[PDB]
Amino acid sequence: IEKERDVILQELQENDTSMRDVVFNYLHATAFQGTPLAQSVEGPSENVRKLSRADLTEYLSRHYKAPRMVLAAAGGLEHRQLLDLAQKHFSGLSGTYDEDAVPTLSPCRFTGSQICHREDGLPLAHVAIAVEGPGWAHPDNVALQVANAIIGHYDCTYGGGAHLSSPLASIAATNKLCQSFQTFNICYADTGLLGAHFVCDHMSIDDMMFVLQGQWMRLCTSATESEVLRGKNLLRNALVSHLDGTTPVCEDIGRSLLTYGRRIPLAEWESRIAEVDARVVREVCSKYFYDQCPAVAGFGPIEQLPDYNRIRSGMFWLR
Amino acid sequence: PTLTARLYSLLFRRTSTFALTIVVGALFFERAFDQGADAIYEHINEGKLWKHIKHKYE
Amino acid sequence: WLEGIRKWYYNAAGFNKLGLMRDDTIHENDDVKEAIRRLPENLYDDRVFRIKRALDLSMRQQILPKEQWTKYEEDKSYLEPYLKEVIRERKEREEWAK
Amino acid sequence: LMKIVNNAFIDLPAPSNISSWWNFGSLLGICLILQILTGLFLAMHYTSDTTTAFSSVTHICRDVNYGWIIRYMHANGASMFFICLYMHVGRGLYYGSYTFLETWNIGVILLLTVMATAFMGYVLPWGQMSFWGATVITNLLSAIPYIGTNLVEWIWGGFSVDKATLTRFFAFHFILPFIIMAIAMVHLLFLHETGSNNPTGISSDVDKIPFHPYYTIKDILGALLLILALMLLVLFAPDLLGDPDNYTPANPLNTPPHIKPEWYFLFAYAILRSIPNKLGGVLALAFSILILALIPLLHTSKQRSMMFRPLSQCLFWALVADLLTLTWIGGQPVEHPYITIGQLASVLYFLLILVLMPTAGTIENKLLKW
Amino acid sequence: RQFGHLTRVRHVITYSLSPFEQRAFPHYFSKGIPNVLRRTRACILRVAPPFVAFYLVYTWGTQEFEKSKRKN
Ligand code: HEM
Ligand code: HEM
Ligand SMILES: COc1ccc2c(O)c(C)c(-c3cncc(-c4ccc(OC(F)(F)F)cc4)c3)nc2c1
Repeated sequence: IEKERDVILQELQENDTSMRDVVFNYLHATAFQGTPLAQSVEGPSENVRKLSRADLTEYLSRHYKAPRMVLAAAGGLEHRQLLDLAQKHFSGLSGTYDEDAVPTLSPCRFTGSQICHREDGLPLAHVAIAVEGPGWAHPDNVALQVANAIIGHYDCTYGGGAHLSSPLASIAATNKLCQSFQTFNICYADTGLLGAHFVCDHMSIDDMMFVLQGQWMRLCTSATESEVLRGKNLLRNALVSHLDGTTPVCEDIGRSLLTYGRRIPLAEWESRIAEVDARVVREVCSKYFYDQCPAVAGFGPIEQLPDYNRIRSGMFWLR
Repeated sequence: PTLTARLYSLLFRRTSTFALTIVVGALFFERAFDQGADAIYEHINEGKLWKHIKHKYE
Repeated sequence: WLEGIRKWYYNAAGFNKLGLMRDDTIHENDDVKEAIRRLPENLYDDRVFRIKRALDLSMRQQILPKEQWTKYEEDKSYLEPYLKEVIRERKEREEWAK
Repeated sequence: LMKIVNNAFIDLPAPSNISSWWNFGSLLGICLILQILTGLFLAMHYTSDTTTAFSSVTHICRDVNYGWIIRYMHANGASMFFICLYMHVGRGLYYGSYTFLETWNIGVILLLTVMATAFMGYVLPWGQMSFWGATVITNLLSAIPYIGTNLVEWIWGGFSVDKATLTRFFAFHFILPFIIMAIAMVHLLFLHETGSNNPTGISSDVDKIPFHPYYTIKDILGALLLILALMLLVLFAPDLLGDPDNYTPANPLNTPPHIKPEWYFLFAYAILRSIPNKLGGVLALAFSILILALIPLLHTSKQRSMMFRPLSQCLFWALVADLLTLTWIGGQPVEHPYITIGQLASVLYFLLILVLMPTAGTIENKLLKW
Repeated sequence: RQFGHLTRVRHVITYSLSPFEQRAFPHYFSKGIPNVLRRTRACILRVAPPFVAFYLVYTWGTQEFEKSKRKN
């Protein structure tokens, strides 16, 4: 307990350099203020120093209960083989608990805010903007994964350059507005984050947040079936390609049984994809992008970063 | 929900719809304000204006 | 006594009420920027915060509690050692021309 | 690709703390543009001849559809246009913005360019105080040796104020504002190389902010309040700052009792009436204005603002009282109590600026061990 | 000039909210008022006295001006 205490304090010093992880941790701090979700997985260095064996036995004796847990597998085995071992071993778990031992999760308060950690010494500028998400089980998650996929993602190593389809990626490779960006949709129990991450030189931020927000508002107002169809075909391949190997499959089993309660087969995902068209995307993005109060984060020479009222000003059009 | 939220969902969301409210508001505002304003002025200056006495000289 | 008078004037000015030191206030000038450029990062990065905090106060037209105000005896002259050096260099450049 | 120039109105770096005192720079941009539109619509019905000018104002104020409001949005649109300056200047002196020499020396050149334009503009209605105002005030140049008898007759286009004196003012008047508009864009140009000052006098590169949502709406507010105090006078006290003798047409053979310019010159006039020697009075008059160009050469404190200069604060607000005095003395007649006061105040104006206020910052440096 | 390279800043953090998520008039009377009086007393003794002095010379000069015009 005391050895790993020293190790984890050494890890935080390393994660102080992983600028990417910092931003999301700053991001959740601001979107989800005053709630647990603002916390990090690792927590502050103080609690790492001020911890006890007793604190853990409390944590383990409380949360690790069979009903909240899942065993799952994949590969060259059989279901029936798994049961004979579960009863052999996992029959001994505490399948019960006191009248109010297991907590429940209430919704968490999203809020619109900004955090701007200025550090000019560092050569590049990580940025992350997002909004409130639906949650896991909400069905419009499907449509959004398309919408992000229309925007796609980019690094300076992709050889397509200007000829890419995502007009954001096309512009970025042309004018060298950035080195990298992407599109994420983190899904929590009844909410989530939806937005994007990007890296760029300190003299190039204002150009990105003017094109990025343009594409969002472009979709909220007018998107074509061709590019939606382009996005759909990406979402198909990602699910298929993500499910290649016994490891990511049983991941998909495990969390889906915790998030959704069941697993969804790719046939049903495709069925949900099939109900998408341009009309769906315009509406859903208009619910969750158009004229909302986002969360913003910055780390590095973010001097050029538009102030939140300009960010918020660009979350709508006069059209 | 409240009225303010209903107003936003229908009117202040689309900037096209938004603007038409403002013109529509101006018309009924232009009418309502002028009537109310004149009534106060006349009520203060009752019996001093031309029309208040004009009836005597027709 | 003059020391007591210097002290009263300091509190009368009020840049202690915004947590600033003396040298934070000096007129931006060629001889000064040279001196600022020569500051170390620790002392410099402190100067920037003492300023940016103060501006955030005057925007709100507020001040800090008495516990955080700058004390007269604690008024550090962190910039004069470097500034008096620069002005000496300037007079040599002038004297050398003459 | 004009609108890279609109970055001076949208994406411009500006500090965060600046209070209302800086709005008065923008408001001139409103008064000026406001005043040009009004005075233009007065040109449509004005006549520059002496037999027709005074009536021409009546044509406006009587027969025209809402001609009358325009006269008073425009006359008093000059009065408010000088409340804005004198506070726009006092900022520049109290908060120490005069270190932007290139702007300040142009700030002077805007002031003179204006404060002669109102003089010309006050003639055009062609009443007593209009005429007699111009009769007295042009003769002061006659005090100069070897020139004045020639220059004054030249400006008059004759040997006394008459037709051709009027008609040329109307042309010197209805042009310079278009020259003033140029110098403003110039005046800003040297400001947008340096960025504005703050109450502290400290470099604000760290806590800058954009200009589009923040000061814009602040200027919309400050502009709105300006339109109040203008229209109140137009709609509740239009003859207030005026002078009723103006509403008698010009009679060069009947001198009014009280000759004086309008309120916004009077502190200058009191300085003149103070000195008995005529020519020596003049060089004091012009120097009461041009002294602004001597301020930066009399800067002594190693600080800039006066929020952090107690003694200069007390002297500054004393200067304001000396001005307000001179505004009052000039409006009042010349007798033994007011003569004595007008002398003392005028001496304070030059003394306080040249001697005490520099002397203060020297002392203030000494207390700070400088 | 423009944003981006105006100066150099390091290890400084800013937090801010969305205006749609906070009141525009928080403690407007509750806290704002004593700040004014605090903002007032901090400066008033430096603004008042010359204008206080003005009001006196205004009246005294006015009365003495009147008395001069009356008679022996
Ligand atoms: C820019 C600085 C200006 C100043 C300080 C100024 C000041 C004045 C003042 C005080 C008057 C007296 C009006 C009265 O007593 O009724 C006047 C008259 C006049 N002004 Fe302005 N003015 C300015 C610009 C303009 C402009 C831009 C125009 C036209 C575009 C204009 C047109 C006139 C006219 C035609 C008159 C004579 C008509 C009348 O007074 O009824 N002036 N000016
Ligand atoms: C037509 C007349 C004028 C126009 C259109 C004008 C316009 C402006 C504007 C819009 C600003 C920016 C706002 C501000 O900094 O307050 C400004 C700044 C300034 N003005 Fe003028 N102004 C005029 C008259 C004057 C005069 C008469 C003076 C001095 C006698 C003056 C001195 C200054 C200075 C020093 C600044 C910059 C001060 C600072 O940024 O800290 N201005 N002017
Ligand atoms: C931070 O301080 C500054 C710094 C620089 C400035 C600058 O370069 C300019 C050009 C101006 C300005 C000059 N004239 C007019 C306006 C104006 C503003 C609102 C209006 O809108 C309406 F509401 F109608 F008045 C109409 C006109 C602004 N103000 C500056 C203020």
